Amino acid sequence: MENFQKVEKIGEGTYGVVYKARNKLTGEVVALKKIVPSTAIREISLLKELNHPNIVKLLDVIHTENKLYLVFEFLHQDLKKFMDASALTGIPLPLIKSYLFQLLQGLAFCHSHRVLHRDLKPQNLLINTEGAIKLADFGLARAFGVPVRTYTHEVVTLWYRAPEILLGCKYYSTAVDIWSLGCIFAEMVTRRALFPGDSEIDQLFRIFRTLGTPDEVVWPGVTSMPDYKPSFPKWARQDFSKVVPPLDEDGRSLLSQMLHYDPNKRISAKAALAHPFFQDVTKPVPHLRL
Ligand SMILES: N#CSc1cnn2c(NCc3ccncc3)cc(-c3cccc(Cl)c3Cl)nc12
Repeated sequence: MENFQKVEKIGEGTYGVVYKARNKLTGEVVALKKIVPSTAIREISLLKELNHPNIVKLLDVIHTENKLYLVFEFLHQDLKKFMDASALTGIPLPLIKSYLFQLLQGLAFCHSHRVLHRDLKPQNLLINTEGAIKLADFGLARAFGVPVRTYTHEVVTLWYRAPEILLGCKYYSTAVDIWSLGCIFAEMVTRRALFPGDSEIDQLFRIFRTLGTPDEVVWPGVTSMPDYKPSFPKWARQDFSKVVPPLDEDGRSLLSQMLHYDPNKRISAKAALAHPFFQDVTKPVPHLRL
């Protein structure tokens, strides 16, 4: 750590404080995350090889005095702040489309290597002046797990959690990230969180109220999931036309596939990239005020 000079604290992550820092040597500006079980060391070490333009680069891993520091590429802003800043007029569709496309590219890459994010949310989607967007903290969940509360006791958001996780599925897979990204896509379009649950049951019920209570017809095997209860209220499904107006038919079709209840039926990142919604994708420059 003596090799770095802390510039400023940029936030409190799930596992620890996040700092903007400067390599006292190379002069490189980086993000320093303060987080050891050999299991974690090896898993994190594998992440250093998982490189892609839409994944925040993990530069180095520092284990000292039984402490763990992850050194990452630094990005100036996250999607949460950007969305808050674009609240008045909303993010232009072409930019939404570009961001979704890039994020799907990142997902396609990680998933192809059987690596899941598991905790996608606007806070960990980082952007730059060049119009790029990248997934941050990829793989840390499997490495350190996902706590209910952060090291600061802050509540970990459930808003983007897939239903199979909420229902107690132990071996969920890559489809969980597609669900999360679908929720984020909807949020960018509407300027409001899709399912802002404040408890596991409230999260589940919010999903049910919109997409309908899942049954054996739409999701074979659902009634057998660990946390499924026959006593769940039975709500009818809403038209996406009512959910994400005024997203066009192509966008609504794509969103519907990313939000399929059955994880096996949910669209993959790779297939999503081929959806007609991206026929006219471009790469606009966002207006960032740093
Ligand atoms: N970690 C890492 S690598 C990382 C690299 N940049 N970065 C940013 N940059 C955007 C930024 C935000 C505020 N001030 C300056 C820059 C935020 C977080 C982060 C901070 C808090 C929570 C979460 Cl979820 C994340 Cl992702 N992590 C990172």
